[PDB]
Amino acid sequence: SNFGAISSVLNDILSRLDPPEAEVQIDRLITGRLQSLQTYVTQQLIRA
Amino acid sequence: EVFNATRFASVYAWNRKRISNCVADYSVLYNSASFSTFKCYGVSPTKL
Amino acid sequence: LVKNKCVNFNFNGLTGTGVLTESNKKFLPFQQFGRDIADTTDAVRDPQTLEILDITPCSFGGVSVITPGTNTSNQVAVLYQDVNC
Ligand SMILES: *[C@@H]1O[C@H](CO)[C@@H](O)[C@H](O)[C@H]1NC(C)=O
Ligand SMILES: *[C@@H]1O[C@H](CO)[C@@H](O)[C@H](O)[C@H]1NC(C)=O
Ligand SMILES: *[C@@H]1O[C@H](CO)[C@@H](O)[C@H](O)[C@H]1NC(C)=O
Ligand SMILES: *[C@@H]1O[C@H](CO)[C@@H](O)[C@H](O)[C@H]1NC(C)=O
Repeated sequence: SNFGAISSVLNDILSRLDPPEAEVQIDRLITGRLQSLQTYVTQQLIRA
Repeated sequence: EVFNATRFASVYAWNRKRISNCVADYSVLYNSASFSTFKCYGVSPTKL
Repeated sequence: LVKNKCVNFNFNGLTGTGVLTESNKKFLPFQQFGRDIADTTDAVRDPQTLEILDITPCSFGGVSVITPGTNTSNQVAVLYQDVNC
């Protein structure tokens, strides 16, 4: 998924932007992936 | 041959030029202070 | 070129790391990229000698500690999860 960033690959975006400018885009990916992981953890907790 | 042209066409008859199959040194573009406005959209200047 | 070792590399502007090996699958004379389900590049066409190479990440590993309790004796044992000794 893209989650609203310019690219979905961390290395590609990290290799094409100034780090002060890049710090505003990694946060979206981090938030999206964390929110994705939490749901799976909760579902496994219920199934057990 | 683009930045040193003698005469520039009108804004309603702008001309486009194609660049391919060569090597580029963009340093001279961002090293000289002659330019007044120099903006990069989507990429960093140095990383070019 | 150098193979058979986990190395850092970049191809035509794309960066990456891992071990690169020769490929057996047949690549079309115009394609350049090989992608998996997770959208990660794994097949690269060399732009100088025109060969196909496959990238694989090197060993992950996993470390666990078996202990009988420091209250009795200060000794431990180590367990590697997937390392093939
Ligand atoms: C035109 O070319 C000369 C040398 O080729 C260079 O010194 C000058 O900066 C160029 N003009 C520009 C980039 O506007
Ligand atoms: C260098 O260019 C020549 C083409 O004349 C060819 O050998 C190859 O495409 C390139 N690389 C090497 C290692 O020679
Ligand atoms: C430590 O081990 C000894 C030996 O069994 C035991 O008597 C003791 O309760 C343990 N804990 C402490 C705090 O000494
Ligand atoms: C583990 O290592 C042994 C000894 O080299 C080898 O025979 C065996 O095939 C290996 N197994 C795996 C799963 O790598």
